[PDB]
Amino acid sequence: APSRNGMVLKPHFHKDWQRRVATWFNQPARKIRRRKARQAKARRIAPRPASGPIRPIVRCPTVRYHTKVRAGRGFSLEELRVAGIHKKVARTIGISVDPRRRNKSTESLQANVQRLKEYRSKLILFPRKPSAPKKGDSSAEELKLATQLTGPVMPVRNVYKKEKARVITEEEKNFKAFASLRMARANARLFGIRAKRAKEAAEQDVEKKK
Amino acid sequence: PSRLRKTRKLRGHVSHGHGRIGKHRKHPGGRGNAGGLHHHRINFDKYHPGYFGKVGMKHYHLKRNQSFCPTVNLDKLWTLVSEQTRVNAAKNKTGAAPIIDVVRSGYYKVLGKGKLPKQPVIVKAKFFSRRAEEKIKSVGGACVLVA
RNA sequence: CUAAUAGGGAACGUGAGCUGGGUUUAGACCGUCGUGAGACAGGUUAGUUUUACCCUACUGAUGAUGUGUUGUUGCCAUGGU
RNA sequence: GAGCAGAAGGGCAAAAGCUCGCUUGAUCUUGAUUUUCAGUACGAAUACAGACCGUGAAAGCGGGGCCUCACGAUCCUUCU
RNA sequence: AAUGCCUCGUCAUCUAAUUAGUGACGCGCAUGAAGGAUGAACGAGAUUCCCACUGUCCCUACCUACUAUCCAGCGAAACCACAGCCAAGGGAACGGGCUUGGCGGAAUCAGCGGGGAAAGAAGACCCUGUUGAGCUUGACUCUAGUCUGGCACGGUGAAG
RNA sequence: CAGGGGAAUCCGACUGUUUAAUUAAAACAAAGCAUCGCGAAGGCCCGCGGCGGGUGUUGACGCGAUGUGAUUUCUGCCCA
RNA sequence: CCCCGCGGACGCUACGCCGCGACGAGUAGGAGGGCCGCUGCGGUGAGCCUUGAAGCCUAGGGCGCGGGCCCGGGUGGAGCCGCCGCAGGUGCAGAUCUUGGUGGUAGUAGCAAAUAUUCAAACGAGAACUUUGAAGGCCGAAGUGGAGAAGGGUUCCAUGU
RNA sequence: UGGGCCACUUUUGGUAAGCAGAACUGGCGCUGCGGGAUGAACCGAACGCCGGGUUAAGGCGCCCGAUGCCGACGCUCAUCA
RNA sequence: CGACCUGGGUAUAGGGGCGAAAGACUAAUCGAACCAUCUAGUAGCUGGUUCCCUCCGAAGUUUCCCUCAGGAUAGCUGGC
RNA sequence: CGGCGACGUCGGCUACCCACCCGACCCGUCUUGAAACACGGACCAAGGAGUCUAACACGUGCGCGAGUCGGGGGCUCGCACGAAAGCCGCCGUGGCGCAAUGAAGGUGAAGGCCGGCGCGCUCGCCGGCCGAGGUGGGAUCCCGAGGCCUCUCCAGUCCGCCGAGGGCGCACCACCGGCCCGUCUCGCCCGCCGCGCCGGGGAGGUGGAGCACGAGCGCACGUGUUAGGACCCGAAAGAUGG
RNA sequence: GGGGACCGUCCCCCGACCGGCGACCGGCCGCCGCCGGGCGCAUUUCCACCGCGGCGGUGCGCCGCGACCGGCUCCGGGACG
RNA sequence: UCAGUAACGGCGAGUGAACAGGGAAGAGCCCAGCGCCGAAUCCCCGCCCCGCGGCGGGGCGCGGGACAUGUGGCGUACGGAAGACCCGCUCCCCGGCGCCGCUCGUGGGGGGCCCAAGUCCUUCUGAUCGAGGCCCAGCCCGUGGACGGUGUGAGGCCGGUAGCGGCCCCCGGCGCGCCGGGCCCGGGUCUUCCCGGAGUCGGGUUGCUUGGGAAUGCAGCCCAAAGCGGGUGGUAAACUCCAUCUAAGGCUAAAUACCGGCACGAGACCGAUAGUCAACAAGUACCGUAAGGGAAAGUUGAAAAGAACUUUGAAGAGAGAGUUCAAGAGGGCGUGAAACCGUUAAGAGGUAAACGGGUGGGGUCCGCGCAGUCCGCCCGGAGGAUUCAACCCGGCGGCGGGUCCGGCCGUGUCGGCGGCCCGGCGGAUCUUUCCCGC
Ligand SMILES: [Mg+2]
Ligand SMILES: [Mg+2]
Ligand SMILES: [Mg+2]
Ligand SMILES: [Mg+2]
Ligand SMILES: [Mg+2]
Ligand SMILES: [Mg+2]
Ligand SMILES: [Mg+2]
Ligand SMILES: [Mg+2]
Ligand SMILES: [Mg+2]
Ligand SMILES: [Mg+2]
Ligand SMILES: [Mg+2]
Ligand SMILES: [Mg+2]
Ligand SMILES: [Mg+2]
Ligand SMILES: [Mg+2]
Ligand SMILES: [Mg+2]
Ligand SMILES: [Mg+2]
Ligand SMILES: [Mg+2]
Ligand SMILES: [Mg+2]
Ligand SMILES: [Mg+2]
Ligand SMILES: [Mg+2]
Ligand SMILES: [Mg+2]
Ligand SMILES: [Mg+2]
Ligand SMILES: [Mg+2]
Ligand SMILES: [Mg+2]
Ligand SMILES: [Mg+2]
Ligand SMILES: [Mg+2]
Ligand SMILES: [Mg+2]
Ligand SMILES: [Mg+2]
Ligand SMILES: [Mg+2]
Ligand SMILES: [Mg+2]
Ligand SMILES: [Mg+2]
Ligand SMILES: [Mg+2]
Ligand SMILES: [Mg+2]
Ligand SMILES: [Mg+2]
Ligand SMILES: [Mg+2]
Ligand SMILES: [Mg+2]
Ligand SMILES: [Mg+2]
Ligand SMILES: [Mg+2]
Ligand SMILES: [Mg+2]
Ligand SMILES: [Mg+2]
Ligand SMILES: [Mg+2]
Ligand SMILES: [Mg+2]
Ligand SMILES: [Mg+2]
Ligand SMILES: [Mg+2]
Ligand SMILES: [Mg+2]
Ligand SMILES: [Mg+2]
Ligand SMILES: [Mg+2]
Ligand SMILES: [Mg+2]
Ligand SMILES: [Mg+2]
Ligand SMILES: [Mg+2]
Ligand SMILES: [Mg+2]
Ligand SMILES: [Mg+2]
Ligand SMILES: [Mg+2]
Ligand SMILES: [Mg+2]
Ligand SMILES: [Mg+2]
Ligand SMILES: [Mg+2]
Ligand SMILES: [Mg+2]
Ligand SMILES: [Mg+2]
Ligand SMILES: [Mg+2]
Ligand SMILES: [Mg+2]
Ligand SMILES: [Mg+2]
Ligand SMILES: [Mg+2]
Ligand SMILES: [Mg+2]
Ligand SMILES: [Mg+2]
Ligand SMILES: [Mg+2]
Ligand SMILES: [Mg+2]
Ligand SMILES: [Mg+2]
Ligand SMILES: [Mg+2]
Ligand SMILES: [Mg+2]
Ligand SMILES: [Mg+2]
Ligand SMILES: [Mg+2]
Ligand SMILES: [Mg+2]
Ligand SMILES: [Mg+2]
Ligand SMILES: [Mg+2]
Ligand SMILES: [Mg+2]
Ligand SMILES: [Mg+2]
Ligand SMILES: [Mg+2]
Ligand SMILES: [Mg+2]
Ligand SMILES: [Mg+2]
Ligand SMILES: [Mg+2]
Ligand SMILES: [Mg+2]
Ligand SMILES: [Mg+2]
Ligand SMILES: [Mg+2]
Repeated sequence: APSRNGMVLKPHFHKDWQRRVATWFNQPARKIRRRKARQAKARRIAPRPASGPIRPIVRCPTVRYHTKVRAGRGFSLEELRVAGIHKKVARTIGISVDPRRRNKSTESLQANVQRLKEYRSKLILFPRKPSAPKKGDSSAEELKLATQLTGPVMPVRNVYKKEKARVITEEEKNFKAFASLRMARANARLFGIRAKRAKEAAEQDVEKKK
Repeated sequence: PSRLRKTRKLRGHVSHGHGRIGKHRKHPGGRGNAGGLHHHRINFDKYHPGYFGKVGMKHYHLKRNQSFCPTVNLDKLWTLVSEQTRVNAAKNKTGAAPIIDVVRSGYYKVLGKGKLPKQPVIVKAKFFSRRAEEKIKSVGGACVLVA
């Protein structure tokens, strides 16, 4: 029964919840287990980067996050094509590739091919047979400079262009931001009905002259 | 700590604080929000007006990201940039005004609560309010729009 | 018939006192009522009546306190009548 | 001592009754208040304010019936 | 009348006396025809009377067997706030306790059925519960099965 | 060892059966009477399901469903 | 300008100490305090203890309004407590409460369905009851007789206790 | 907590009721204590543990504290006071 | 001497069976067996509800409710 | 000031038994009312009932504070304790708060004083300032005439206390204005790479869980309500499978 | 993208002046106190005992008595207006 | 996390996701079809060799069969194929021979055996592991002071514990030279070609289901496709543009779950009516025809040293004796409460007991009770002894000192001599007008 002022509460405990309760007493054990597995995997892929393949630069989808950039699933086929890496060879040198991602603009495409080129310059390719190097790399640099990179490969950072203070021009001072927004909203709202009324006026004009 | 509770003090008192006449029974009055229109009507009308009935249009598949638009007021506008920016702008001999991009700081709309200091400033935002734009222009600033 | 066949109370005295004819379970019949299941301070028939060895009360039966022990013969307070 | 639709009570005389004439204030609106009351709702009612009107020479009076009763949430439907 | 309220109907008969019985009457509260009315035989069925018989009774007595009783051995249970003499008072309006009075003498045995509103069972009567269940029905809402139409399996020829 | 008898009234015809553990009855059954359905691609019924199954190794003098309750005697009127 | 005396009680865990005035009923219920009590953990007591822990008993000595506590004596034989915090499966007279034990009843009800026993002897610590003998009875062949089915499962048979 | 009940007075129904229902204040419930022999409510008075004093209501033959006053004035005889 | 009594073997299983019908019988259980589980079913109803002291201290009334043995609400209470 | 004091006496109101006077009905419980002829209770021992989770609300304590919070993940020989603790900061994603209002499209919280201009037309283009208005209360604080002093007076040296009045006014309260969103009524203007069935503005009422120089966030504790077996024990029943 | 410049905080120093030596410490002085060792060996100092010694505090092992003072209270005499 | 939200709901009670974002993990692919390639393909049976450790490789068969009603190679929506032209030779996966780095947080795993230091002195006790001590800065070891056993309570008595400690045996995947076999061309440009899953989608209706609301998903029945087509685009429909994917075939590790099992470790849990029903010959005894129901029940002592022997009795049972520290531990034996019972002792008793208040009597104990306290100063008497004060030396403290001298501390204060090479970290502050990508 309600008692004086309060909040109308709707607890979701009508459904035998006590049989399905997930305790978390194995959480520290799970953290230990995952950490040990990570260490073992890093040991297994001895000079290769621990975190894994290099991921592309990707812009977050919706209107809430599209000002932000994160790591994607893999480099697109167009990116690999214009960077000059075979799509079946990239996955062996540690480049992730997403065959289902397209590129809608050229700026993201160019940023990701610059990323691929920089990674390709940073790569140290060991020869397949250590005694005989065919086209991999120089032993002088691969003997010393080869170490296991920790963390993501070239981690994706959000870059902000610095805006230097400038003198405000009279055009900027005369621009009406609120009126521009209101008129833009009205124009987008009434674009279709205006076109229909213009078509009907064309029909009226021809029937009046005829 | 169970040693700090009324149950420790209620040992020896037969009814445990629930009365001898009305007792402590299972569910007198119903379970949950039972009878909110019948025998708890006074409570519901008194403390939760508007509880019963429908109002407005329903909208399936609401995506809150579409309507995401955080706002910042003009009185907090100058806190989005460093102290050095404002000080240098104040002591600048030229007409160079700093740019505050509120989208970079994480806001889309600039609202016009509060007053601004008397310094020209270029504000970049997705949306403006009429009074925010008026107050920005009154200090000699400008409002530019971004998408 | 008799002198007279007065009226009453005691958990409408009295069921571990009895009896069980009546009412008041379950079976059944009739009449009335109800569409029906069923109902009827309507009629009719058949239908398990358990325990006292405790306390008291009462009835009888031993005894007990006191006169040193014990016995015989007695008195009558009280109660009944 | 009649009448005012009705129960009763109150009220009422160049009235509030009777007969005429013109009408649609029985309309469109926002709030406040009273009554029951928890000072919640409904119903009913009072005083205003803004429109548009009626009547009267006008002052005014009128947003139903002289006053006290004559009535109805959520959800759904229907109309404007 | 196993069916009649009024009703112990009225008349006759049975008895000293009959709310009983039988016969009869019948505007029959509310008899009655697949059930009405009869009719032998039958019945651990209900009822009335007569003969005979008797302890059913007047009106109780005596006898027998087994108990009870006493003893040796053996040995429970129910029940139990504390307990256990009354009268009146007042009191949850019927006290073992309280008040006022009557009074009160160890430990016991055989009986007894007045009390302990004795024991047995969380009253089955009665009411309440937004507690049921068995059953019924044009209660509300359904449902198996059935009747019917349509589509499919589903084809070949003719006439109308 | 081994029937008391007689005159009647009510009910059920009889014999039979019945509520193991309160009712042995007038209750149920019964033969008799009457009605109803059905000719098998059927009647009545079972089955979650199969052209499954019982009556049925049956066929109207038979199955199935009802009422009343031997014999005798009657069984009236009403289809709103 | 203290000085023949060189001196002068206690106090003030300030969450402490002191003073003054008024007041004190209480079911249901609320609150505070608990140096009341139980069990376990972190600290601490250079804690206690086989020269005797816990527990239990006690006409022993006391303290507190009380919840309770301390100490003596006995028994016991291996562990236990104080303080500061922490944490509860933390306090019982009741629930026709649960389990266990024990009373009165009470040496009581009772060991009363189917006729019935008696004498002598033996064995034996011991005989109403066992065994033998004698007598008197019963079942009375639809048996208290002789054999089976089902069911039981070694009860069958000796010897011993 | 949302069963109330009682008393003075007012008061409705009822023949009345230790009945049913209202108003006002107090009380009992929740409350012990002195008195009414006894008693939820009446009268006095409300309560921490004590000593002294004094009262209330009520009493002062004996139970049983206190008239064991040379108390005052009358009335009254009851074979149900 | 019969619709007779009876052994064993078989068949029918729970909203089912079987019933010469009593709601009878269906393993001392029948107006719906027994066993386990859902299940610690729900209960406005009955019973119980465990240490001490100190301080404060009620209500049986209003309004609404398929409300009348219950709630919400206001009142009365305590604490801060 | 007196008496008495070791094998007999002295003190010990507690504690054991007994006696007497007064008082005293059996507890629990429901109840207007229990000693009840109302129910449970023969006795003793041990067990035995408001708990935990989640969610709210308010109060209190702590830290930080327009912010706050790592709780999920990751890094530190992987591990007696340690499943702890520590750290991350381009792990703060995110939550809650910092903005409301409307069904929605959407919109979205600064005014006051002093001047010259239109007509200072109930007012539009500016300037200068200040930076959330005012009224009545308002703890505290500030000023303060006049007094309170010594062995005494004519005359100033430095401050202490009382002080009528006066001032600035915290929080909070009442009231009046103002602003934001919705919605009515009235009305005249302005804007333009879209001259529009376009966009903006004003005044006066009114609806809002609003603004008007933030108070929140996290943690702990208490209380209350609620969903859960839900303080403990208790149905008649219903369902599934045997 | 680097590398610079600037700004803001910092970390050490070179230094002059300012408040103080502080609850951050040493050295010197001055005063004071204590301890150890000398000297001081007696009208000083200290130790233990005795007196039924005096003055102070607490208090008598037990049982008791008295006195005056003060607080409260109940009474009784005497006298004045 | 979104989110108790959008939504569903007698819009009542109640129910209720997803996307984006941050993380754990991360991995991709294969057919059918269309095509080309003399079926290139596969299974089985024989015989020979290498082998065995799960039965494979190689070779032969005028040896069978499967299969054109389609096996294999290329190839699969990310396009693919074939021809040209150009460029790049770049190097695959199996099973062993000997040996490493000895595999890995310092053995990879399994198993076996081992590795420090008091039983020192004196004592307590029934026994001790107790108590005191152990000169050299302290008994000895300690990378070991976890735990358990042992007659007590033990780092050093024993097992163990610590250790990138030791020894032995066995097992498994990691590189090199070789061995035996397979092992066959990749990319870029152009040209010419080739491109897809049907009683399926979709529609109607019915029933269930979902937050899915003019129908989210699933299924039944009926209708039943297309190929610039089809599906989706959270309000039914028509037109139109756009976006996005490519259904009706298939495989796939990791992160995730785990009240059964095998083997471990731990705990602010329970401590024999508790904790599992079960600490024990427990799913046992027992109950029911069956399904099923289902207990109670731990403890002598350090060691059995478990009472020899005598004596009464027929024996149970006793009295002596004996063991033990203890039988006042005697085989359901640690301790041994209460209720209840027996006996002994004291007291009492006709108003059932019991209780509150107040006394009294008796009794049991307590009081080191029994000539009753101490101690400060002073007076007197009788005695001792260093030494009392004051001075000298030394040490140590307290206080004060213009800082007398330092060392300083807070606060300013200039040159920054001093820090982006000769000090750091930040900044939403400006730049090559020296330097690495248009
Ligand atoms: Mg990862
Ligand atoms: Mg209380
Ligand atoms: Mg009530
Ligand atoms: Mg008489
Ligand atoms: Mg009677
Ligand atoms: Mg009787
Ligand atoms: Mg009887
Ligand atoms: Mg009878
Ligand atoms: Mg009957
Ligand atoms: Mg009979
Ligand atoms: Mg006499
Ligand atoms: Mg008007
Ligand atoms: Mg009759
Ligand atoms: Mg007769
Ligand atoms: Mg007759
Ligand atoms: Mg007929
Ligand atoms: Mg009496
Ligand atoms: Mg009852
Ligand atoms: Mg009952
Ligand atoms: Mg009700
Ligand atoms: Mg029902
Ligand atoms: Mg119907
Ligand atoms: Mg018959
Ligand atoms: Mg007949
Ligand atoms: Mg029979
Ligand atoms: Mg019977
Ligand atoms: Mg019978
Ligand atoms: Mg016939
Ligand atoms: Mg027939
Ligand atoms: Mg006819
Ligand atoms: Mg008082
Ligand atoms: Mg009190
Ligand atoms: Mg408990
Ligand atoms: Mg108990
Ligand atoms: Mg109790
Ligand atoms: Mg006997
Ligand atoms: Mg007998
Ligand atoms: Mg014979
Ligand atoms: Mg035989
Ligand atoms: Mg009354
Ligand atoms: Mg009450
Ligand atoms: Mg009161
Ligand atoms: Mg009172
Ligand atoms: Mg009294
Ligand atoms: Mg009286
Ligand atoms: Mg007094
Ligand atoms: Mg008297
Ligand atoms: Mg007297
Ligand atoms: Mg009289
Ligand atoms: Mg019946
Ligand atoms: Mg239950
Ligand atoms: Mg209603
Ligand atoms: Mg009740
Ligand atoms: Mg009760
Ligand atoms: Mg009553
Ligand atoms: Mg009582
Ligand atoms: Mg009574
Ligand atoms: Mg009774
Ligand atoms: Mg009761
Ligand atoms: Mg009991
Ligand atoms: Mg009882
Ligand atoms: Mg207990
Ligand atoms: Mg951590
Ligand atoms: Mg964010
Ligand atoms: Mg003000
Ligand atoms: Mg205002
Ligand atoms: Mg609340
Ligand atoms: Mg429960
Ligand atoms: Mg149901
Ligand atoms: Mg939220
Ligand atoms: Mg659901
Ligand atoms: Mg092929
Ligand atoms: Mg060793
Ligand atoms: Mg040990
Ligand atoms: Mg050890
Ligand atoms: Mg080791
Ligand atoms: Mg749409
Ligand atoms: Mg157990
Ligand atoms: Mg035990
Ligand atoms: Mg024996
Ligand atoms: Mg011993
Ligand atoms: Mg023992
Ligand atoms: Mg004794």
